[PDB]
Amino acid sequence: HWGYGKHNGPEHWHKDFPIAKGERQSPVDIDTHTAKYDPSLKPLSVSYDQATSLRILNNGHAFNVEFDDSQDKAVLKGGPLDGTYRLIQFHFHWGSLDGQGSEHTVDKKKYAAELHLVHWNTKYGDFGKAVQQPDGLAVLGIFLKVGSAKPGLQKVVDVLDSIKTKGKSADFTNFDPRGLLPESLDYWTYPGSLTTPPLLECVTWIVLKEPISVSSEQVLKLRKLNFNGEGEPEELMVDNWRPAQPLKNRQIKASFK
Ligand SMILES: [Zn+2]
Repeated sequence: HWGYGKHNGPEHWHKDFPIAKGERQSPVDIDTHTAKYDPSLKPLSVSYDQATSLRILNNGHAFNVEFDDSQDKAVLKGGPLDGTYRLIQFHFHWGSLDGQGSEHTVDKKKYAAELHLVHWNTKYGDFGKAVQQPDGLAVLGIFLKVGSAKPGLQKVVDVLDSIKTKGKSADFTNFDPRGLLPESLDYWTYPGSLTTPPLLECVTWIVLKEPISVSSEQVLKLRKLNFNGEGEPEELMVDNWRPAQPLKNRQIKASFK
């Protein structure tokens, strides 16, 4: 099956998922000089006050912090979006070294990691139906650089020992994702895809310009996770990122000058 190893990594995905070579694949490099300010974009509305986190799961490719999305409790609206998108989960992509890990790049710069807050359009009723639509998902992408610790991340990294291996989950209630946001909500936006198989072309990407800082100790804990299941040979969960894909016939818009 697909993964991030030498024999099943991103360069292989197209054989099972031909859309890997499609017209609106993600991630992409964000060329900051070519992105155009779009004054008709609205401010982003991130309403996470009533967020209900439930569980954290190691799925063998990352870990997902999952939310109750059966009501409008944590939603993303505004910006490039029409309508209301419900938060279903967040997860990260990260490197084996601080010089790599992010999926999007900025003028070819790779960050140490990248956070994806995944939301689905409520007009499609459930996530499974949403991913079959060109405007089905909105993913808020946030870069991580290594420096000072992020207090709001610590509760996440401290539970990781309990979900070290594929298929393990743990209760993860009362987590506030507002603690993972940078100060500014300035962003770039473009139409793209899921960055893991099935690579569906259903995402409006909103990538924040301001990275968050996390500590070296925090990133070290990410790198202790395992891709493998319990009782299997240890393969560290690192470099679970897809590299930049061709922009093709797309324009990246900026919310700011
Ligand atoms: Zn992701």
